Amino acid sequence: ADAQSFLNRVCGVSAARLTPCGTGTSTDVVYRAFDIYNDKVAGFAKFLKTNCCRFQEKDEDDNLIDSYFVVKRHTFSNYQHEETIYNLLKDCPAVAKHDFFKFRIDGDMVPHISRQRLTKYTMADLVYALRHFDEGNCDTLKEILVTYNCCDDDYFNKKDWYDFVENPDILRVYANLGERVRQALLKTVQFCDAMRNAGIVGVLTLDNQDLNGNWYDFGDFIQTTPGSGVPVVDSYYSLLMPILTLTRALTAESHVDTDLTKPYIKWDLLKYDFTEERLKLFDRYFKYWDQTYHPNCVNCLDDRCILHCANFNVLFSTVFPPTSFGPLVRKIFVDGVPFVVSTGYHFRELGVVHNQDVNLHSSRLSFKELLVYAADPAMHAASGNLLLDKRTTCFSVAALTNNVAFQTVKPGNFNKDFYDFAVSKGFFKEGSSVELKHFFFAQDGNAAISDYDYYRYNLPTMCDIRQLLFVVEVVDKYFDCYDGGCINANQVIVNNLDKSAGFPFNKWGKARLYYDSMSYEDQDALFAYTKRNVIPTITQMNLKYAISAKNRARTVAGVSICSTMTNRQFHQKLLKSIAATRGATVVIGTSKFYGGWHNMLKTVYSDVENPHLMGWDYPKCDRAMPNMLRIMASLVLARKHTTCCSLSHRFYRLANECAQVLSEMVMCGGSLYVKPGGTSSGDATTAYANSVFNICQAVTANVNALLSTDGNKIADKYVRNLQHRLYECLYRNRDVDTDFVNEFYAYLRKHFSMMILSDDAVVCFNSTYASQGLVASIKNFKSVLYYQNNVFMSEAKCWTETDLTKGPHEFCSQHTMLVKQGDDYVYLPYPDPSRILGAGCFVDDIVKTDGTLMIERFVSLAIDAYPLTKHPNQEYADVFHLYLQYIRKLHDELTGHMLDMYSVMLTNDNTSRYWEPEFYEAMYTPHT
Amino acid sequence: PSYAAFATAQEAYEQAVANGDSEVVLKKLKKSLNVAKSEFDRDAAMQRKLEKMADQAMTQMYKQARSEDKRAKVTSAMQTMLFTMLRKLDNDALNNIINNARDGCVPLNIIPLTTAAKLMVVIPDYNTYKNTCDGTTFTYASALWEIQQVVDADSKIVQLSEISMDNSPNLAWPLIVTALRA
Amino acid sequence: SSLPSYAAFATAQEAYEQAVANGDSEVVLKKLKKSLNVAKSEFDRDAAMQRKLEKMADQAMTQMYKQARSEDKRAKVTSAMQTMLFTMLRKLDNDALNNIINNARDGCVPLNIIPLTTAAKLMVVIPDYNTYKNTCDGTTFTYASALWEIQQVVDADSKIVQLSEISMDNSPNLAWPLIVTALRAN
Amino acid sequence: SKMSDVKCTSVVLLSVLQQLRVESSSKLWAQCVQLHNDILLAKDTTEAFEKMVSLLSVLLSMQGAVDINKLCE
RNA sequence: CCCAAUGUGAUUUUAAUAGCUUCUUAGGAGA
RNA sequence: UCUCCUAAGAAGCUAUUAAAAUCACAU
Ligand SMILES: O=c1ccn([C@@H]2O[C@H](COP(=O)(O)OP(=O)(O)OP(=O)(O)O)[C@@H](O)[C@H]2O)c(=O)[nH]1
Ligand SMILES: [Mg+2]
Ligand SMILES: [Mg+2]
Ligand SMILES: [Zn+2]
Ligand SMILES: [Zn+2]
Repeated sequence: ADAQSFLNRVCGVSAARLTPCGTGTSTDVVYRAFDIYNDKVAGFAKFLKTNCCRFQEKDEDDNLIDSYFVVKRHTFSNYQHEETIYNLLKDCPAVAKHDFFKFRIDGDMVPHISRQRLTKYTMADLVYALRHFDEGNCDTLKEILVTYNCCDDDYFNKKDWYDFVENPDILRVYANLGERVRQALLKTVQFCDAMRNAGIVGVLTLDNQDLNGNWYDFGDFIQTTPGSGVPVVDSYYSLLMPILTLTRALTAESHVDTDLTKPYIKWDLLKYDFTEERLKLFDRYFKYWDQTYHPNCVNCLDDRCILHCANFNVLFSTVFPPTSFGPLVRKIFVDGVPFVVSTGYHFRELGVVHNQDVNLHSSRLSFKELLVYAADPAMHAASGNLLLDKRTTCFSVAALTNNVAFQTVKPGNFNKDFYDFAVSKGFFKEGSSVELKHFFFAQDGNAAISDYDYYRYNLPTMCDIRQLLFVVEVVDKYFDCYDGGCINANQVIVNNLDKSAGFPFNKWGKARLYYDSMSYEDQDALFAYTKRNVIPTITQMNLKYAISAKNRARTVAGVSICSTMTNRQFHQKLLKSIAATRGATVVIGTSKFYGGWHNMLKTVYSDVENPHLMGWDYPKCDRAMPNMLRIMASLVLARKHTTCCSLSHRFYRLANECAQVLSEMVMCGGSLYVKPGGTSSGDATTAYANSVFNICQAVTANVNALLSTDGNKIADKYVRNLQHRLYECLYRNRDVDTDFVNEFYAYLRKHFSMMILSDDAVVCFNSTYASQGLVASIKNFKSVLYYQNNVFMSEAKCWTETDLTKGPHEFCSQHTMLVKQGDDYVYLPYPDPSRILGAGCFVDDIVKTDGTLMIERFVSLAIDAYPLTKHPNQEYADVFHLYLQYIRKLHDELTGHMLDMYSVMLTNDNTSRYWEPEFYEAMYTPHT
Repeated sequence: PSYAAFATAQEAYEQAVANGDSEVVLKKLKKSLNVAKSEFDRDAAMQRKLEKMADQAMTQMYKQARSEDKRAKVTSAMQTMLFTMLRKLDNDALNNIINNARDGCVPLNIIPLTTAAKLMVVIPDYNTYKNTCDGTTFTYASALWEIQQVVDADSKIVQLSEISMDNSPNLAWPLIVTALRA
Repeated sequence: SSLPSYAAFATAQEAYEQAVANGDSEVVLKKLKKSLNVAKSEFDRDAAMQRKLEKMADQAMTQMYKQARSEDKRAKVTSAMQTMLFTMLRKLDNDALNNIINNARDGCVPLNIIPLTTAAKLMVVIPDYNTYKNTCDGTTFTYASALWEIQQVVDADSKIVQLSEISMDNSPNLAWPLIVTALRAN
Repeated sequence: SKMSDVKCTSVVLLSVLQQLRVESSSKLWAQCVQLHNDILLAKDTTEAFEKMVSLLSVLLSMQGAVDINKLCE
């Protein structure tokens, strides 16, 4: 009855057609995301709201719209407080309406504050739903994508609609949010100007802005000098940052007068320096960010300043034309003839860089200068034909020859004598648990360019910087165990010199030729030049010929010798220290033999309470990896150079690594293409940079798991204080807190124990904490790889194990078994039987098909097959005995052919030990 | 000289062994013989040591001589490449983009777009042909181009009359189109 | 054993053992032990030369075998692969593979890749009426253990031939080999 | 074991086509590669024996490339 | 023609050092 | 005269390590 008089008062003096969203005089209840920091709780988490009565508008013909009136019951003082603040901030067009009124309930007067024509959801609900994505709980994201016309409600019936790789059209559906978010950004700058000119102080948070962009809830602000108004924004912009690239928000900056209905800006084609445009973009959206921005990173103060300033450059470099980036070239005279050569670079992340040792006139060239000119793509690209290659979406520069090259892949050779032998022993019968699954797959001439096009999956990715600048200090604690620094050419170790030197030297010789042609002072002079100048280089793409279970091709990057020779002299002292250490998190350099597998597992199990095992593998690790995370990996490895390199030397080396193995002119099929980002697998640090990236995503998942947990539900006061201190160090302190970084590293290392080797990891973790949200679980990795790696991680690629007596399901493609060996039990590795039988049946050369030439090839495969003898499945245990029976046959035939050929017996009768188990058992027992 | 002492002492001892004149004097001749043999073993061992060091000296010199020949061969090969590429740059078309620049410096990626006399277009299907290369002249990179030749993936020449929706299943895609700036 | 020095070593150790067993005086045993030590040392020096020279031969046989047999495996590769394939195709014993291989021996070879989908087009060469008599019946053709519908038939001069003209008596008037074009029946 | 005999025969058959220089015809090699790679991934023998009839028909269509009347005796 | 970075294991060959054994030479000690 | 110890040279064996070539596996 009486509720009608309340409904008529909530309309006010306005024309409105309201309907009640619940019971007529009591409050409504909703679950929403909030950025909160208080004496009792801190985090970015989802909480119940109960202090509001909701009404919704109908239109002029009886249908509902996204326009709500949200009334709230307040105390008396705060009601007046918010009123005072609003009146001063009332004429801002960025502020929502605030109706302060009173009304009788339960027989007495209560004040109310009505906010008019708000959306259903806030900016915090859009930010939370894209960070914390779960494919089984998408109902808030689905309602935002439909309420604002991003897609029809029928779009969600598609197979894998959310997956960036299987449904790449989702990148067009998320980009329809771009103008909505960019209007909210503008309205924040109008509101900050109003707070400053009105003399108001306060923190502004994503939960207090609607999805049109309007601000409300002024009850926590205070008054000051009218010219001393100051808005706090560190958590607002940092939580929002990864959504700005995902929704392509600044895409309206490419158009005339920045209107999506007008044509594109026709930029001057010769223009390479955009420094004043980058500064104009920063004041347009980030005016109150309160930290110095350097458009060109040669001006930065330290690693942390380089990460700060490069994160804004990945946003702004999406406005400028693709032809503006890459080498900057100048005309120079050598013995009177004019060369064209590189005298700088323009980076999407690092800005413009100019070389310090440029000479405009030269009389003669040394061997060191001929190498730099030869490596420089300038002369190769400036003298080649123009290329329009429609087989790919990657940017094509020039064709170096009048013909295109097409490279095919041929099938593997069939070793019929081993297959006929196996079939005689009862192998390959129908319904058997062991069968052929590994083969050599043939490919057509489009093979190469088809594998190179997977670099499409590398999208520009802005990070949360407040989060990344804490994670980078915890990731570094995993590398305090090792020494590092520069070395002379006298001390560099090379594994094999009979390998390709790259382009364009693969036409004159192999790495050995250059290493023999250059004295140690030509090599040290070439290294010292890179600390003051950028050398850009060409990279080949080479197809791979090897056995596989899946039919896709594989390509590897043939990195040039100017790059390979000098990167090896900067990093090798550290990379040799990582491989010499035992018992650490990174397990590069540790053998599986003589007990080493049992030692690695007893180390990851550590002293974890209620422990559980889990693991994962990155999909397209090299393709997807963001440039911000490949830059951070090189900065973490370079921290060892504090004693021998200045701030300026450590920059050019970074710039070099960016110019040579991140952004590159790749040569493929005799033609040049611009690589968009990510790893190149012939890079001297490949396995070691993958391992730093893999720790970073696993540290990030634990920051997100703890800050998204409700702090009122945590029972242990130690973990409430850990969550509270973590929010301050992340989003309110601006310098590193060494005492907390050590405490979070110690917490993490007890409750969440890792073993890591490139893009492969095993974790042993406290399940009681993981089920309460106090440490990461597989849902916290699915979420992080979605907003920070642009990949959907399928549950078909993950695992978890409850019983530690079974060990990890798979690490390095090897299964584990607990077996008795002597007086005690040990963990042993075992391969997939089809990988070992497939390698015997199919080979990559014709001479490998005669077993009498190749007896030692079967001895090596029997060393990997030995642990199968201890398996409960007899069809697996028989695979080792097949190899031992074959090794005997090959020696009987070799002896027969040798006697028929020479009429004299062989004197080396020692072959008899290779067909007995004692030679192989000794490979898996300790004490060598 | 130690070998001569050993050989002459052997003859002096061997005559006394033949007649067994006296064990005492045999020892005297024998001690002088085995002392000479000890000096001979020292000299012969050193001769064998020096003979092995001579091969180590010559083989190190051949590794130095082969390393200087290979330096001298690749130095003139790198110069032959650089001074060859230099005789292709459009020295008039190129001077006009470099002279227009603010500071005489330009992106590399605009040099082929603005100065190259020739274009290669690689086309994967007939829908892409019809949209990009239809007819005999076409526009790309804000310039006009004329088609001089088309070839298929097998490098066989294709006439422009053969590229149609009906005949497209018979051609070896991709086609490569060569055009000149006009 | 049987090296030149072995007789001196063997007779010296026999004499040394005989003297200690007989209880002879220690100065005689010292002379026997010393003459044994030098004969043994010369035998060991001869045996060290033998074992080094035998390794020199055993490496030469082994590497010469690998060289001469790697040449043999790489030379006859085209004749080995073709012989291997036609040995494996017999073991499969599939009716379609047997039917097309038996037809290809007589020259009844296809001009297309044989298609798998219904109503797709096949073209096959027919060498003589004695082939036609076995593969064809009315409008139907039987090949790769499937039925096909004859669409048209063509002479060596590219002239069309009607299905009523193909008969034993009229066969000398056609320009063989004939071509039959057909479509896969359901 | 035909499942495995068929997969092994497919590897030998494409090796014979590759040695007869079929790679010198991009339009034909791209079909042999697809038939070969499908037979290896197959799980039903009826699919694999139908794709084996298509792949073997390439070799039989090349008149005079192999002396089939001599290889069958 | 093209054929990357890095780790681990097996096999063969060569080089350096340690121990053992025999002869020769030299010096001292005991008898 | 005889024995032992010490010092040197030669012969031989064994052990360890290093280096070179080769094969196999892992990302
Ligand atoms: O031969 C190799 C293999 C791998 N790698 C390096 O190891 C990384 C992981 O190698 P993986 O074997 O995990 O493959 P992948 O992630 O590239 O592909 P998926 O099967 O997961 O789709 C690659 O991204 C590359 O950087 C090499 O450098 N060389
Ligand atoms: Mg992976
Ligand atoms: Mg794994
Ligand atoms: Zn900066
Ligand atoms: Zn340094």
